[PDB]
Amino acid sequence: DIKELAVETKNFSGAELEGLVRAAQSTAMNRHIKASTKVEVDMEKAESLQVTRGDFLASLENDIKPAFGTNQEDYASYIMNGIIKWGDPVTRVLDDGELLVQQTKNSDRTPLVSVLLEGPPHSGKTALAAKIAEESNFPFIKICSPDKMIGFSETAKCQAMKKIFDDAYKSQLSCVVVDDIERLLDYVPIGPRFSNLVLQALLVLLKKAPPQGR
Amino acid sequence: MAGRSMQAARCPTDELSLSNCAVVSEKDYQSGQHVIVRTSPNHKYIFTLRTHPSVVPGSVAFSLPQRKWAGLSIGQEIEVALYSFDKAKQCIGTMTIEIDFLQKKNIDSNPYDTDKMAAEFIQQFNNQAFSVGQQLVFSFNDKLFGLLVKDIEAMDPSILKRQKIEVGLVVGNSQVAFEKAENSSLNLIGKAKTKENRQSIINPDWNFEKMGIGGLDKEFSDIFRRAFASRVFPPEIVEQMGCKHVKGILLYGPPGCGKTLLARQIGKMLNAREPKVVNGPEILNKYVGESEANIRKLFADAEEEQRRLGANSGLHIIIFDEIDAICKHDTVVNQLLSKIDGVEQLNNILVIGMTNRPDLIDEALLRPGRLEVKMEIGLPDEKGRLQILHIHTARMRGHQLLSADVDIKELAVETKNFSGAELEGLVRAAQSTAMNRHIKASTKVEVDMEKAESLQVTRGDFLASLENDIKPAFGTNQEDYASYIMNGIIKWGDPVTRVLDDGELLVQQTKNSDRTPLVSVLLEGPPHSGKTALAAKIAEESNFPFIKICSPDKMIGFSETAKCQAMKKIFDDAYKSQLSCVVVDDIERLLDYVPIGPRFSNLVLQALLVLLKKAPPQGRKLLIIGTTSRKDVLQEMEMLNAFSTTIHVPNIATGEQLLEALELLGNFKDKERTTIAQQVKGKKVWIGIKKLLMLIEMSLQMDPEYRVRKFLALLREEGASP
Amino acid sequence: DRTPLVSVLLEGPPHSGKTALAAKIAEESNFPFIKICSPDKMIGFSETAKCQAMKKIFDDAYKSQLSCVVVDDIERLLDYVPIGPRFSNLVLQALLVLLKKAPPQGR
Ligand SMILES: Nc1ncnc2c1ncn2[C@@H]1O[C@H](COP(=O)(O)OP(=O)(O)OP(=O)(O)O)[C@@H](O)[C@H]1O
Ligand SMILES: Nc1ncnc2c1ncn2[C@@H]1O[C@H](COP(=O)(O)OP(=O)(O)OP(=O)(O)O)[C@@H](O)[C@H]1O
Ligand SMILES: Nc1ncnc2c1ncn2[C@@H]1O[C@H](COP(=O)(O)OP(=O)(O)OP(=O)(O)O)[C@@H](O)[C@H]1O
Ligand SMILES: Nc1ncnc2c1ncn2[C@@H]1O[C@H](COP(=O)(O)OP(=O)(O)O)[C@@H](O)[C@H]1O
Ligand SMILES: [Mg+2]
Ligand SMILES: [Mg+2]
Repeated sequence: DIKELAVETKNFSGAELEGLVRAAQSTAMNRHIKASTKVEVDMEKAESLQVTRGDFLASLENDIKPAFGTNQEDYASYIMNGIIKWGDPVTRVLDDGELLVQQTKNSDRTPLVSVLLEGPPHSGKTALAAKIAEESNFPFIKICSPDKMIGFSETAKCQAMKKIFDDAYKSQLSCVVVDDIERLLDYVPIGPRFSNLVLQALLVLLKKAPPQGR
Repeated sequence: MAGRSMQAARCPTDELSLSNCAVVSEKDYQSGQHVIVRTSPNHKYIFTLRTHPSVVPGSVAFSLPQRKWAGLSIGQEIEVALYSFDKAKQCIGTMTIEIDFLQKKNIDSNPYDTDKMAAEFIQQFNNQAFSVGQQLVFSFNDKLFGLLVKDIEAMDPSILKRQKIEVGLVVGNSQVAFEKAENSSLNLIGKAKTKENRQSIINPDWNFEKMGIGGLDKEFSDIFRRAFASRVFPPEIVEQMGCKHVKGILLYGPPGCGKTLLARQIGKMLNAREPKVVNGPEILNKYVGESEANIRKLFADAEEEQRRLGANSGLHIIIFDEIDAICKHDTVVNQLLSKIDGVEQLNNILVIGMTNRPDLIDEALLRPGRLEVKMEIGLPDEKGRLQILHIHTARMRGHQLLSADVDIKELAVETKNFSGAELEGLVRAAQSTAMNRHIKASTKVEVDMEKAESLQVTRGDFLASLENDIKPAFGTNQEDYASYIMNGIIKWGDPVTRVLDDGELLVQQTKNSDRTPLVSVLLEGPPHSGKTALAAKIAEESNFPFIKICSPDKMIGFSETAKCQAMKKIFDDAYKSQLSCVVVDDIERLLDYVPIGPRFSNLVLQALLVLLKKAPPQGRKLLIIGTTSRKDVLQEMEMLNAFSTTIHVPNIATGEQLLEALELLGNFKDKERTTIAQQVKGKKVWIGIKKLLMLIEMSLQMDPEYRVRKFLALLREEGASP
Repeated sequence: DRTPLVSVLLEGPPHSGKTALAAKIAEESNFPFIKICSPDKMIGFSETAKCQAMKKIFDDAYKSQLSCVVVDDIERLLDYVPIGPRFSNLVLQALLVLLKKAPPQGR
């Protein structure tokens, strides 16, 4: 069926659908080929060369990698050893996250909501945000982390952050994560010596309604 | 019925734990009754109740699997309400249950009859509530298994009179289907084995041994499926389907891992031409008019063939190289893009791009229609090395010139981090040494026909050649150690024994653990106490295939960005091995610190802080060792939170230690030793080992009469308060 | 053999002949290779150039199997001035790093 395939591809660009269709045929037609000292086209089963649902499903999961769509590696290495209960605080945090992520999807007077986690160091406040993001179920999920800006100057950081935030305005729903806000600003208490060109952009960005109805 | 607030408890007996039924008191409920447990407004669970006398009234007991599944904790409050099942619809017909061994220590390969498992499951859990995703423990033949509910189906109407549901009631006529978990070794036999998610790919039956390529199977299959799969069917069918042939492939990986063979070998699988190599940097020739002229000349043959034969010519190939340099020049990139993509382009071409830098590659050149299929070729694992050695040593084994002592498995196990191009070199070196064995060439070059028979390559030939001929790239750095540990290691007291002992308790954890793929340790102490000489002595004994030392002496006069780039490059190189160990020493000098100000480079500190907390790709392990002399300064910058542990290397602080160290150094005689002991047995000592060595060397220069006097005067002058 | 590298610092009051006296010890050394690096030869140079000069001098000294390099007026080399204080960090770092790097084996 063609109707069903239009509900499992979310935020798929125009050309990637052509890509999926093209990749759904090589797998179907790669079965009916036998090679023995030379690739030889099969003869007995040459007929009945029909593309089947299996090809489409395999191509949708391991062939086309979308661009403006959910990732599968970013929030795969952050949460490392699952989450295990040790009292009330875990339940409280998870429930609050779920409430916020449902408000940001069934509301019309507040298109933008932001929440800040904090606590003492070495407490697990970066594996409790990726879990909320993965349970959000939003089509577009990115992760802006300082791990990919080693050695950058201030201007490069500003440009990268602006581009990442801009990319999030092209979908009907979006969730974004910022890790170690203290590291983006380069705080060092022999000082301080913060960067005033990144702190005057991070403040502005967090108050900017998306274009319309997003 | 309305609901009452109870308290969670622990299961009283193992038998009730296996029953999967929450234990309650008779005064509260009755056996067989089903209830719903509420932990939050959005958390509800259904359980089957069983009565046991030991359960205190007002509390509900749950087994460990139940608590984990429902997120319950002992002592937490829950709400319990009586639950009624609609047997007309909630009756269950069939189950699909994922069964896996509960304990890894008791895994066995013996077959299990699923038909008996279903009968036992029904006989036990009849008239019990089950929900999708429920985790429980099932006992069969005195064996414990972990069962996970996957699917639930409604029961059909009776004869007198397959809906999917989330929860229902199990009965005697219910059917159970068992499926082994992913990668499970459980063996299931019988008719109750129906499973789901049965989707895979069927590929042609290749014979890798006859080819030459070994250890690269999935990449070959995927490339053949995605790139060349649609250039062998008749031209009529492809026209009907409307497909468009792919026009690009980008393979990247370390140098010398079979990248070019993986293309040449597939070249002759299809009747076609041979590749025309084109170097990456050679195309950059001075001025325009030669580079463009040659670029045009590249495709002349293909254009002529297409004009002559139209859509019937054979395929051509162009094995690129170092595409990183040619792109980012811009004229060449634009010309290539126009030739491949646009309106005027050829349909009998296929560009294969190769490179070593995957990140520096340009973005505009990677997009559907252009180079699209990007693949990675990595270092071979044990099986790859075994197959490569088998294939590369077939001709010799066919002529009966290989001794029976040679074991391929042992060589594969010993050789670690070998790329694969060196594996060929090892065989050549072994053959060369074996041949040189029998050359009786003294006086004049001759041949020893007496022992020329059986020109074999015995294990000694391989091992003797593995240490003086082949130097792996991603391998041990065996020359640095001679410059750092200059005068051995001397055990001058208890502390040295302890510190070195720690060097094991960490080095083992990084090799035999999976919950901690990154460890760190910061060695520190007073100046001239021997810190940098105790890190190499541990990294060497760690027995790790890859070792490096990022000393600051190799970078003199560098600017901040250069140091950051160098450190990033070293760490990136270290990331590409199954095991590693990176030693960074004299951290204070890297930061460019000086007490006035203070002043330091604010960028290197941030780079170092970020690097010390970034885990490597999955399945690989790392270990970082530091070395510093100013601990308070490093604590002010908040740097001891990054490191996981620290050790304290002490200084010589007793007369006995001084005397014993002097003895072990073995320089002075007995009379002078006694005199020094008498003179120095009434004062405190605070001296570094390096300073002690330097003082001894300085004092040995004087004449024999006044050696002891000079040594004692120097020690007195050097002595200072702690 | 236990101390392939040795360094000694001469200090004293201003205009006490420290600069010239060391040249005497250097001459009496009889070492095959000798060299003196002084700020006088470096007038108007930039900070990035003096580091290269020092690196080249030490690299040349490494080659032989015996050497004796003399540096005079370590303070004036830094551009130190009592006011501030002020100086060049790069030169100080190069000096500190280069005073502990031993030469190849046997030299
Ligand atoms: N609430 C939790 N319950 C159980 N396990 C947890 C919990 N939070 C985190 N973990 C586990 O502990 C580890 C958390 O490491 P993580 O990198 O998140 O540390 P952190 O203290 O949050 O980091 P940082 O110091 O950079 O802020 C992961 O293995 C995660 O699985
Ligand atoms: N038990 C020992 N522990 C440490 N060093 C020893 C020992 N026995 C002998 N040595 C010698 O001590 C010297 C160690 O000096 P090292 O290079 O570690 O200096 P350091 O204390 O790190 O100096 P710095 O303050 O400049 O960093 C080496 O020559 C080593 O041969
Ligand atoms: N006995 C002596 N010892 C040392 N220098 C002497 C002596 N007699 C004469 N001189 C002269 O004194 C001078 C000492 O050298 P010079 O003046 O360069 O050193 P300095 O005054 O320490 O320099 P600076 O002030 O820059 O450190 C030389 O001209 C040397 O020949
Ligand atoms: N997977 C493999 N199996 C067998 N031999 C291999 C394999 N990979 C590389 N080799 C050997 O190493 C050499 C690889 O050279 P090549 O890959 O062309 O160099 P480069 O990787 O620099 O292009 C070949 O001669 C081949 O015999
Ligand atoms: Mg973190
Ligand atoms: Mg040292």
